[PDB]
Amino acid sequence: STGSATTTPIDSLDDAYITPVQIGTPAQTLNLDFDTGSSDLWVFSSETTASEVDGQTIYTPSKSTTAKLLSGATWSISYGDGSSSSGDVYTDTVSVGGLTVTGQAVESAKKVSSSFTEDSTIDGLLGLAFSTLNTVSPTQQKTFFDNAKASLDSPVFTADLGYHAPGTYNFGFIDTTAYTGSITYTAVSTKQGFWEWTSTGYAVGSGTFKSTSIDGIADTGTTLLYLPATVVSAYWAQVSGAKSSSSVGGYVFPCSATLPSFTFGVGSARIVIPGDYIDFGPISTGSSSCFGGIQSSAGIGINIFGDVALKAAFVVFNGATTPTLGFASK
Repeated sequence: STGSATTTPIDSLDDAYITPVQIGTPAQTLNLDFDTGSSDLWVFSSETTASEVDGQTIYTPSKSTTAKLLSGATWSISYGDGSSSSGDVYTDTVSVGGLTVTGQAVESAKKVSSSFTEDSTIDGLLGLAFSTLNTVSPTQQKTFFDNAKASLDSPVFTADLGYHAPGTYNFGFIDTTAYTGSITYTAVSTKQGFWEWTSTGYAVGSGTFKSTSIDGIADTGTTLLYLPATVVSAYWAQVSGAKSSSSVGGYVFPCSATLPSFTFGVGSARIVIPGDYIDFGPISTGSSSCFGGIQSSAGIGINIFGDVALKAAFVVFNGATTPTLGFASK
């Protein structure tokens, strides 16, 4: 089997991408944030505290003839941005782009943190990291991809995120028309539950490539590119007037600037992020100070190849017995 679904930016900055997901019988379609940095499929629901729902579409398990409460199971998650959610668990039929999993754990939120409430466009998350990170207790549950894997034509999914435009998540096949050149595959460590890999270096604009190992995670659920402070300083030094602002929380730059590209290495291959992809717009409405899309990871503990990086590539998440990642230009 295969599946293919379009993923759409939630706003004009590509702050996140939403993909329609069918849950239950009859289907209830929710727009979920596919997140290769986490491993829970959780949704706003008829059980979510009413004051914490503000425009999201909810899953109502009592209206699904295939929903079954997973007795005694609860979940609770906290994400790298400080947001969190928790609740109980159903199993139900879940379909993405024509690919159906029966008995998928659907984590129904009873509580969500304010950042979720305040974002009416995201109805929940669909985790695509390794199932070892799933938070369901006392019996950990499998991700959608883990449940589908054995049925897929090939045990892979691909992320093809658009810049200011829709893109595609495919399951079970490589669309060889969706990229240029070849796909360069690189080793993955699953020891932390992530799609963790090592970039071979970087360049700023037309500058010389610096060969240096940068360990990080491929994370579709993170907006920006978080890299070591040395790398980030080298990038922003090429933008007149750019500076790190402690009050804003990162590098800012004059909105009048033209940003240079940023290249990252995948083995001997190179992925070029155009400068425009690094512009996240005014820090507050009407400001002439703009927020940068490349930020320091120094306070995170891990480097994160988020959407800024991934949307410059066609990315293969190869879930074979020994997982690997593939990157192609497009």
